[PDB]
Amino acid sequence: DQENERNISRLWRAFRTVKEMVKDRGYFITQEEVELPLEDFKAKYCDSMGRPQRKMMSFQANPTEESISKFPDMGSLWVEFCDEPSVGVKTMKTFVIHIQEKNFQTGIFVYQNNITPSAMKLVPSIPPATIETFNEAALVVNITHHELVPKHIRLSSDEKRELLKRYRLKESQLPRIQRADPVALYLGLKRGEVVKIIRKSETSGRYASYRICM
Amino acid sequence: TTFRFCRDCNNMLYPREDKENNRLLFECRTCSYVEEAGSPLVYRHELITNIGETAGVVQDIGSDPTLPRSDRECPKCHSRENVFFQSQQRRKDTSMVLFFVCLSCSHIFTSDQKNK
Amino acid sequence: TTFTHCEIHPSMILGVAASIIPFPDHNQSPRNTYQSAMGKQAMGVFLTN
Amino acid sequence: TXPGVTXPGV
Amino acid sequence: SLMSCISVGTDPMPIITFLSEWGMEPLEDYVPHQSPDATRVFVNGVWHGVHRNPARLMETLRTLRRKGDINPEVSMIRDIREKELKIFTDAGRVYRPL
Amino acid sequence: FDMGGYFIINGSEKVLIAQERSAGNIVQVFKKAAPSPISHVAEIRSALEKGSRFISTLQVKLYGREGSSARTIKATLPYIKQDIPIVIIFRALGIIPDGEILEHICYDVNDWQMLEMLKPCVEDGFVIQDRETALDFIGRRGTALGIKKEKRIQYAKDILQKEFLPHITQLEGFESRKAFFLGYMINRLLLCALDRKDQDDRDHFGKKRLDLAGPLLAQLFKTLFKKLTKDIFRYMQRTVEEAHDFNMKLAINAKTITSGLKYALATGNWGERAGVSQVLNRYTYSS
Amino acid sequence: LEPGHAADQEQAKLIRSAIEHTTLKSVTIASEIYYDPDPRSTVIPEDEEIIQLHFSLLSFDQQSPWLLRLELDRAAMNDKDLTMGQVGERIKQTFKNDLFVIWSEDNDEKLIIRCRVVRPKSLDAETEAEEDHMLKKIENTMLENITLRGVENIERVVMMKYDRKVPSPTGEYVKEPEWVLETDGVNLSEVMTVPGIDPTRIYTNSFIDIMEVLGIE
Amino acid sequence: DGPTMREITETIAEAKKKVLDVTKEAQANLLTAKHGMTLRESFEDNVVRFLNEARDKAGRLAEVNLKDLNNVKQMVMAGSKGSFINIAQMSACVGQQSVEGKRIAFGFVDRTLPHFSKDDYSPESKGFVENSYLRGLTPQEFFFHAMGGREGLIDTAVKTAETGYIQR
Amino acid sequence: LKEKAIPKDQRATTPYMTKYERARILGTRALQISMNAPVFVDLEGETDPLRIAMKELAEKKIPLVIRRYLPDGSFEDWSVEELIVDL
DNA sequence: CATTTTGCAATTAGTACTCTTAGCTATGAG
RNA sequence: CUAAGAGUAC
DNA sequence: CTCATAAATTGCAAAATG
Ligand SMILES: [Zn+2]
Ligand SMILES: [Zn+2]
Repeated sequence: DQENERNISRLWRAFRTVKEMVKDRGYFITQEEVELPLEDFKAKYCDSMGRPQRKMMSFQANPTEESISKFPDMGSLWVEFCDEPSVGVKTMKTFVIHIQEKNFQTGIFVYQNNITPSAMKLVPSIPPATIETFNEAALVVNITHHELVPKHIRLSSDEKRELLKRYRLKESQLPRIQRADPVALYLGLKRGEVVKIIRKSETSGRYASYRICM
Repeated sequence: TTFRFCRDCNNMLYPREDKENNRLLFECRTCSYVEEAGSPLVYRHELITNIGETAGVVQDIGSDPTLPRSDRECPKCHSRENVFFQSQQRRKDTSMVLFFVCLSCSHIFTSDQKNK
Repeated sequence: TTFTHCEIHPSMILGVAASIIPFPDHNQSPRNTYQSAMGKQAMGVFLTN
Repeated sequence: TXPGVTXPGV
Repeated sequence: SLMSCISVGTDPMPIITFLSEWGMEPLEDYVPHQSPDATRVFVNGVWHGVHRNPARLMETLRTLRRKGDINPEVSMIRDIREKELKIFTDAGRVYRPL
Repeated sequence: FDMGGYFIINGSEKVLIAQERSAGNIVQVFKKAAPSPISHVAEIRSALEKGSRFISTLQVKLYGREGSSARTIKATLPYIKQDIPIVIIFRALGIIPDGEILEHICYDVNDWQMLEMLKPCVEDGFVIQDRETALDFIGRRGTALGIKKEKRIQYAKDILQKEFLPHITQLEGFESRKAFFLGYMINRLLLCALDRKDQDDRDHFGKKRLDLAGPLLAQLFKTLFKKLTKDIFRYMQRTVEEAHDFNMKLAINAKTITSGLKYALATGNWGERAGVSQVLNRYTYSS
Repeated sequence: LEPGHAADQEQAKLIRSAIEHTTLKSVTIASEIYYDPDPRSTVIPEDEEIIQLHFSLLSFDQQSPWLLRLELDRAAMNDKDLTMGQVGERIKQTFKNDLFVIWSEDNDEKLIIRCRVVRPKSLDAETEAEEDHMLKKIENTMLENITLRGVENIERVVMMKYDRKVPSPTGEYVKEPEWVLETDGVNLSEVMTVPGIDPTRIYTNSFIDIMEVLGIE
Repeated sequence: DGPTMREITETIAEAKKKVLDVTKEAQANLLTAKHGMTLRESFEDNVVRFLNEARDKAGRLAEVNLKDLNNVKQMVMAGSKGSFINIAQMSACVGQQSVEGKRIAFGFVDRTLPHFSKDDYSPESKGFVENSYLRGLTPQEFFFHAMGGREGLIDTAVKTAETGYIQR
Repeated sequence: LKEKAIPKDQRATTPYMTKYERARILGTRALQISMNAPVFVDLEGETDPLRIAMKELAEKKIPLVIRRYLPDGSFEDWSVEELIVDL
């Protein structure tokens, strides 16, 4: 039963990273849920037989007041987890229709191993609903806590306009960040949105850069 | 592995399953020469090879001048003189253990310690 | 003691240009190479005619 | 390609 | 080097005749099973045969080269571990006196 | 004090630098890189001094890595579009039985390791059990593509008589000798592959030959006199077809040899390499 | 390492064994194939004791008579935390019920792995001649396609003792020793997720892996 | 002076004795390979380390012996030219000649020169130059130093070419 | 041009003349002096055009303005008189 | 639905000096 | 004059 | 007799299958 224990430990770490990601995105997530210990997660999200379950592991998050004030165009968010190792067309279709009928603009899908190619094509739903796929294995360790990784803060549309006005920049003259970078996926960047990067420089104490998503 | 060849057409012999006696039986693939198998072993593969480290030893190996001499005890003659050379197995991970050939008895003995 | 031949003289390993160097064994080898390549640029009498 | 920059292919 | 010379090449027929007279087994009827511990004789890279007593052959070849019968530029090599005898007489080889 | 050993071309002292090259008729085995499908390559740069003096690079290559289970040894015969398996060549030369081929390649019955490595070759060539079949297989792979089915055999014979290892012999009836040499090359390749010997050092100075003025002028004059004699033959054919008078002076063109030698010595280019002939350095006696 | 177990040498050894990639090639001394007509008695006497336990502890009428025998290394089982049970379970898991595998105990004088291919109930009049080759094929993949322990692209691991500047509670900076792992080969994504190490402070020479795993910054 | 040369010779002899003992322990198979490398790699590492620290100790003895009026010592102390290694090589010991980061290789079959028997791994047989430039080099050591300097010149040419390309 | 020219009241660049600005000012002014430009400073016997330009810049008597181009194409006009030569 | 495999040439430290050789070969026809 | 080549300096 | 011509990087589109 060692494999079950290591799998449930990895799942707990992935859940912690997912909660941290959602809180970083700007939603209202309490610190207590982030710091949930192993035994509490085992008691709640794992059955008596010892097999963890995912259907009751999916949850919903809502924007906090600060994000609503700063981003008056983003609403509630949904996080889902798949049970079977291979995600089929039917389950992804059920997830996307559930997102559409529940009126969510962003829904993070978390899969075990992979997604069938016939399911990727239907992942981009009708706007403004957006579906983001994340692997549990890739979510075991939160990259943003690395000392190499600096602080990434998404800018609002007003802040981006002010930035481009003050620095006289064009869209392309900013430093680029790919819309496939692990941090860009982490914070849910869409193309055109500029992130502010706070870095602990060694010539000055703090350095602020700005990367535009491409 | 101690392979053998057919004595009828000078070709290879391959193992064959039998049903009446349920025994291994070597047979030819072009003349169907059939005989018994001395051993059940049919294939050997050496991931780590112990033989071949002393290969190339010849009765006049001492005539080679480049081969260095030594006076270590011979545990068949108790004589001093002998020729010594390192392991012939040219693998990069072989140990530098020496080998010795006595010029009187031609008994090859090494300088190992775990084996003894 | 199992020798088969003898060097006529070790100083014969050097070439024509490096046989001019005095005490080449008391020098750093790149200096010997420099002198070997530099004595061909040396000025003297190439032929008596 | 090419070579360089076979073919493709061959 | 000061004493280094380059061979000019000689006809290898006399050396082949010497080898054949001195007991070189012809390569046509060489069956390795009946002569396992045989030393292979190479002349200018052409495998010419095998010998069963390479020590005496090398000794007499050395004597003939040392008495002037064989041109001294001819180089003879006896690799005991590989059990090979290599004779080179062609031009271009660089040798030194000893 | 002047020592000689140099030429005077158009009043300039020209010396022929000793050109270093790899020796001929020596089998050299080299380990190859991991990505390449061949792990070891055994080659000979065969050449006969008393013949056409043409280079045929026979290579014996060991396909498949250490982790690969299908290790087939393939040889690169000249004028052949494919790497023919060695057993096909052995059966073509006249050695059909597996035991005879393995004896011609391996010398120790107790050396079961080499036999185990060699079993893929015989298992590959088991499809052919006849000398005529193997010669027909080679002729089918023959890149000339101008021989009928019945005569491919003969054509293959030519490939196995005058192009395969010229340094051994150019006549017939010596198929056994070339089979022995092929077995020796395969034996060297296996010994290098079985970690029983280190790969040959390319920089070993005993594996190199220095062409001095002798061999250089010899091959240059060989080419130049081939030119002159071809011109003689062309002139003879022209004057016999046109039935004009025949004269020796009108046939030979001494300008051919003279100009060829004078150009190849005046300019460093050795043909029709570079820097073979150089202006003799007269700045100092040691120079 | 994790700050709680920075100086714990045995936990560092545990982590090293957890990430060090291991293959049967580094363990198997040799491989062989034998003809055993019946899977109840073996013609080899030395390993006989093995079966007289396993057959006693335990189907057997549908097994190929060809047996694949692997002889392992005791020193390989010593320097690496590997046992006969672990490798046997690995092989059984990766080959399902199609290969019946037995192994001697660790304390036994010789480490022997014996494998037999199960026979399908349908009669085969041509597979029997070629069965041996099939076994060979299996042996080949069994040497490299599977992994006992560790994560991929990790050829070898070395454990060093570095010495860092830690702000002591009294205020100064102290030279605290630490156990650090250097790894030949880079599998940053798989190594970072391994529990017991510090996920934050992992670093790699290959900045391509850093960029594709951690980010452009 | 005489006592310092005697002490330098004693240091070289002690280092050679330690190398011989390491060679015995390797040849008697009692040597264990360091984790992460083979037996030959560890043996060569230990031999090179011992010879390097031997040359360093001999150079340190020579440098300590050099009086303050010594001109080479004066130049080194001023930092204008020279260093400790130059004093070590000129006065105490030239050291170990290395090719490709390893000791002198067996260009001939299993031996560096036809003046050494096969499989001779002693320091003198593989390029160690125990003689200072004041004392002069033996023929074999002269050749090994020539190989080392050849590697130096080749590396200089290759490095300047590659650095030029990188700079552009 | 009106859109490009940032008004003097809100120039956001350093008020100190840069080494490149000083070098080009000295070069241009020395060139003009060499081509018989009028001198706005009294001369104490100096004859080198470069030192003439230096003496002119010491008391800010050079009738030129720098047009500093921002990366977007906008420019700021800094008169040499109001630039402070500190280096 | 899942792999899979294969064949090679262009471009790659700066300057700076001196000297040597050669420029479609031979044959037809106006 | 051009091109090619060789040797050479740092 | 003289002019005119004989190391290491890259950068993939096929073709085959079950
Ligand atoms: Zn038969
Ligand atoms: Zn004895």
